[PDB]
Amino acid sequence: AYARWHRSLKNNKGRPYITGTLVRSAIIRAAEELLWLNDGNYKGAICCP
RNA sequence: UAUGUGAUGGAACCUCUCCGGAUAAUUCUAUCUCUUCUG
Repeated sequence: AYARWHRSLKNNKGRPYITGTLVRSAIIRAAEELLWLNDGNYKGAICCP
């Protein structure tokens, strides 16, 4: 659940980054909580579980 | 630099144990210095 470290061949150096899966999971969790608290209707955005 | 119908990692105290201690009167007398030229 943390950021990874890059390592290229040319210099054996890199920079940290965040994969999209972490953001996807966080958005899924937040949307689930929002839909639960809105009883499946948040400003006209009706949804199924 | 992921690959997608599924990530409680905020899901974990560098914590625990150990006398900066021990010994000492702010006291007091013998020289110092080497080359002199027949004596």
